[PDB]
Amino acid sequence: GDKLILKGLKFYGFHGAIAEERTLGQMFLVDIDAWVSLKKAGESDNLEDTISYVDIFSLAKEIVEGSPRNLLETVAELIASKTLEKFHQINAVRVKLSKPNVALIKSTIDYLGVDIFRQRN
Amino acid sequence: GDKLILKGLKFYGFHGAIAEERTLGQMFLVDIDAWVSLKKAGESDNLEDTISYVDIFSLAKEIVEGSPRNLLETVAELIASKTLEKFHQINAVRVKLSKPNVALIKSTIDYLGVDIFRQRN
Amino acid sequence: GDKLILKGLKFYGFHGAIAEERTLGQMFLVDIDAWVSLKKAGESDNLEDTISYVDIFSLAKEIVEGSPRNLLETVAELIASKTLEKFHQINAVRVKLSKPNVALIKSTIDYLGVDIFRQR
Amino acid sequence: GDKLILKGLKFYGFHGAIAEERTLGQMFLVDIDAWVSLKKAGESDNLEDTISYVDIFSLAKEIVEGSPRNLLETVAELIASKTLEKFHQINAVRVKLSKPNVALIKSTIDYLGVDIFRQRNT
Amino acid sequence: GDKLILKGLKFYGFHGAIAEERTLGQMFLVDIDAWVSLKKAGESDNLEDTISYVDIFSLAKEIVEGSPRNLLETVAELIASKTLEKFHQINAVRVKLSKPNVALIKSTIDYLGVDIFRQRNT
Amino acid sequence: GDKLILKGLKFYGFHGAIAEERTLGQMFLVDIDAWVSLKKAGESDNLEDTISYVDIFSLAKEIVEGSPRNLLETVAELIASKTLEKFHQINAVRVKLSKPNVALIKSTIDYLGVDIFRQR
Amino acid sequence: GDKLILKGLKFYGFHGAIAEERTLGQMFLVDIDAWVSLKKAGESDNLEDTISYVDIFSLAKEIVEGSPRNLLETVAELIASKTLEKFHQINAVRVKLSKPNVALIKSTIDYLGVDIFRQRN
Amino acid sequence: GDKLILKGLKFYGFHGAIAEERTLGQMFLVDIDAWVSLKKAGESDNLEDTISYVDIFSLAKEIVEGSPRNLLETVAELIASKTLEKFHQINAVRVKLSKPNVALIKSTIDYLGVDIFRQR
Ligand SMILES: Nc1nc2[nH]cnc2c(=O)[nH]1
Ligand SMILES: Nc1nc2[nH]cnc2c(=O)[nH]1
Ligand SMILES: Nc1nc2[nH]cnc2c(=O)[nH]1
Ligand SMILES: Nc1nc2[nH]cnc2c(=O)[nH]1
Ligand SMILES: Nc1nc2[nH]cnc2c(=O)[nH]1
Ligand SMILES: Nc1nc2[nH]cnc2c(=O)[nH]1
Ligand SMILES: Nc1nc2[nH]cnc2c(=O)[nH]1
Ligand SMILES: Nc1nc2[nH]cnc2c(=O)[nH]1
Repeated sequence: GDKLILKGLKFYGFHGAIAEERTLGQMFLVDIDAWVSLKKAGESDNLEDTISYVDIFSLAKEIVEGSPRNLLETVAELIASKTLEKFHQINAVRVKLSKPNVALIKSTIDYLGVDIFRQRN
Repeated sequence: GDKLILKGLKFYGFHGAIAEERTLGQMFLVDIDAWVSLKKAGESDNLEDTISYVDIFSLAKEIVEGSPRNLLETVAELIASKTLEKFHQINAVRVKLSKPNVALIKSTIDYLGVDIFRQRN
Repeated sequence: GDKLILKGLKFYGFHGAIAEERTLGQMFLVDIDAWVSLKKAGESDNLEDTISYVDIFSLAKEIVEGSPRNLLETVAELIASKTLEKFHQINAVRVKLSKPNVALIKSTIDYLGVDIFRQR
Repeated sequence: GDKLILKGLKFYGFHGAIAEERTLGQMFLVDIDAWVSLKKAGESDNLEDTISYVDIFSLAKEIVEGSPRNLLETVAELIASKTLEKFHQINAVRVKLSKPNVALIKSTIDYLGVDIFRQRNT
Repeated sequence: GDKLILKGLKFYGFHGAIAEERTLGQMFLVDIDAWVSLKKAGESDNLEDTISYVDIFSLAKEIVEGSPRNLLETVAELIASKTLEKFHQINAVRVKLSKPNVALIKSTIDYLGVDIFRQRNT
Repeated sequence: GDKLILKGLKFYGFHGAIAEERTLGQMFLVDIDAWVSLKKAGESDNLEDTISYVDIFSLAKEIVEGSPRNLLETVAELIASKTLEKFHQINAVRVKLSKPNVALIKSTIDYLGVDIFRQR
Repeated sequence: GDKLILKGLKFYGFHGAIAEERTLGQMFLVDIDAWVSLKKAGESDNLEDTISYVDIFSLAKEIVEGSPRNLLETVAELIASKTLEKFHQINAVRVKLSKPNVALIKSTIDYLGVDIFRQRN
Repeated sequence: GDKLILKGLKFYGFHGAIAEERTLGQMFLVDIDAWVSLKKAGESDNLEDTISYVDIFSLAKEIVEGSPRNLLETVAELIASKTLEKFHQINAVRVKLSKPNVALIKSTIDYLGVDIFRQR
């Protein structure tokens, strides 16, 4: 089906399992794929017929910059469940949350993270 | 099956919900996947046995740079419908229309956009 | 299941529908996913149990740099058929052939190309 | 299913069939996708309800930087096996191992490598 | 002489002549070079003997994201003058302020910007 | 002293020595450094006391996408002369014109081009 | 001016004033330019007529990954004085030490750092 | 003043002190800035009034892929020395020769190399 895409959202947060990460913070990367039929809106050109990717972006921002949690799993789940709950027309959502800079990892990487898929339950 | 790929097409355009957006304009990124059996052409080396990506390119350009619409959905929808309409050989099209620079977003992102798939009817 | 991956191969060739493209040539981008079981080789660690990706690399290179063809479809199709023919161990080949610099396109793009999948 | 992602891990190693490769060594790139349910940890926010991607990273680092083998196939296989062996919770694992720099090739490429998918079979 | 470096600072502001630019806003790219002797701080390992690049960062962030101006020149001028006014130890400052996304330009570019060098004249 | 910077300008043109290049064309990359005092404008905030970078952009754009020339030297010369001729306050101009995709070159490169400095 | 060039050296270390930085560590970027006449070596092809850039790299690596300091100024100063002290043929050194990931900065940057130049004596 | 620029040239060569480096080889990155007045050619649009950067590219390629040298300094010295000797119009040459992949270094860098300037 059709989908709204929010790619490479960069936000500063305070999530982490190491106590120090929760008071120092770091950058996070977020990809969000929201499944929704966009044909009605594509034929009417009326924003009310779709869901604004700005409201989905805003929701993601509030969560990532929110209260510090220990795991990316928790934050991604929050983003996913929050998105489905706030926007009833969304059928499913895929959230990829990552840390491009992992503390104590000495060598070079792109990022380490989680990748979850959630359908309307 | 097989597919013609048009990746990272950048076009300046005036689409947007905000009034000033339709005035100033901005850059839009387009990804197009045209589903069509390419075996015939690959075994004949005759351009007439396939769809020229140049023609798909120009059709997409004309749209994106055209009369301003409010939503990316409407623009991607036109590209899909018009592509299927003009090239009967194509069986289905996937269109990804995104804005690398979303007005008012103060944080870094790659892009925000829509992603639709349309089979021939 | 398993596969050998050749990503981002760059070769200068002379393919194209416009006559001048064929005499001037240009750069082409090649991606190849060769479907072949790799567990055997993964456990013996001997070369006889797999195919050299360097052999797959050379075959594509020779084709892309070979005789000029009008379409990318023809080149990709050649790579696919040639690969399956050259290595019986291969079960399927996915070939992506693109042009990062398309003549007469006056605006920025990643590339325009083809993407075929051919099973034995 | 949910999965843990380790993308673009860069490690120096000495694998290869050519003796000069085992002497000189080179950089290897690896992507790992660990299939594992993250719902429980997503609800508890307790690191114990999941598998630390740091642990997977360090197991992978140890393998690639370890005893030199002839083929990528073999190293990718060790990574998959040891991962499954060390982390019961993980249902499957996809490992992509590649060489950005293939010796003797005069032209530019991104990388040549392997892509395997493994689960605990009989 | 020595210098603190602030490279590729990205900020969202509303500078510009065009009316639509003032309301919509856009991203701005900023490089800052601050000429200042670092030998002392490099020997005492004391943050107070040098100028914290965070303070220089904050000053610039406040300018660029602050009150709207028609020209990058004006903004660049303000950053330079304010930096020199705030930290008497800096002897000179070079500011490079650019717009990576210039409205109404149909083709691609890296950016269009200004590059000024200002030395303490007071 | 101060200068207006136009970095990484991409324009499609038909310059070149090879007859095929003239027919097909290709992308060209342009960097322009214009030395001119920005203090006055920096204090007045009036676009009138400076040079619009869009004016420089347009001049170079009309040149590169224009009539085909043989050399990058010629095109770059046109840009520099035209810029100085149009804005006397410009003390000097530096023009970097390059070709990222050079015909017949098989290996990878960033680009080949010219880099001139012109004053009055 | 003839010189040896070490560009973009990435090393993990623990420098910084914040306690969390000292604990967690982070990536550091170093560029080193070593001015020395290379004409003799360029004509003799004798390593002895030049300075091995591997020894200068190795020296820098030990410093950045070594004993933690509060300031980048200090680390850079150490690399400079040590390089000049150990390799007498070096006429002057330029050290650019930077932090690509500055803690508690919510916006994007390339990096913040120091750039120092030190001549023999 | 003016100069011809050859940026980011990637050539495969076999230079190095370690024996294995000479048998295996590696990629080398070369930047070349050749100083030469381009004013005449810029006004005449005649290739003969300038030096073709394709020839400069060719020379450099020949040297980097030729007989192995122990040091980068030696290769860059030849590149400069040979360019000045083959093209009398060049007044000076700056050669940057680097190794993006240094054997046994496992920390990630951009490159290690040399940077020399040779005047007529
Ligand atoms: N899986 C997982 N592992 C971690 N190791 C350290 N932090 C995390 C996290 O958030 N998720
Ligand atoms: N989904 C969607 N959301 C928007 N929000 C603002 N503009 C758009 C648009 O074009 N599509
Ligand atoms: N599909 C396709 N279209 C082209 N248009 C010009 N050349 C080609 C080609 O090789 N394939
Ligand atoms: N498949 C495969 N082919 C190679 N050719 C050279 N080395 C290798 C390797 O490790 N795996
Ligand atoms: N030089 C300069 N030119 C412009 N043209 C439009 N806006 C500007 C600006 O801020 N500075
Ligand atoms: N110097 C120079 N050499 C070329 N060789 C082919 N075209 C050109 C050009 O425009 N300038
Ligand atoms: N100049 C400078 N400023 C800092 N601010 C916080 N840490 C540092 C440092 O190491 N150097
Ligand atoms: N300066 C320099 N140092 C090296 N160390 C190892 N090889 C080289 C070389 O070619 N030049």
